Amino acid sequence: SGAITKGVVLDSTEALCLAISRNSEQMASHSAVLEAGKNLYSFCVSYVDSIQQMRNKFAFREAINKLENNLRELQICPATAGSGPAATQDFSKLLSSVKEISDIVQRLE
Repeated sequence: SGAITKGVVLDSTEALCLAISRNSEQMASHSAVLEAGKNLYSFCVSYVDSIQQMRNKFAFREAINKLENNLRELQICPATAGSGPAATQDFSKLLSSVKEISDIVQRLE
């Protein structure tokens, strides 16, 4: 994927975003946005090591962290989320998290 940059990172944030958009086209799979989710957090995390900004790296980086704990709750969990009957499929949070990260890098580098 090159050397892992914001450009590559974006493609990863979008690709997964579509995976979430796929959970409506035909159910798809929660492990799609999740699997792609981890890969993205991975590129970003290894990409922040190039942030020259410094006191601004925290901004973008922390956003990445959000995706970290975002996928975490997105995994499966004991039963807090869905004990069975209640499913609720609105991953708009993953949406706010992604947009945020990008929103920072562009106004950062």
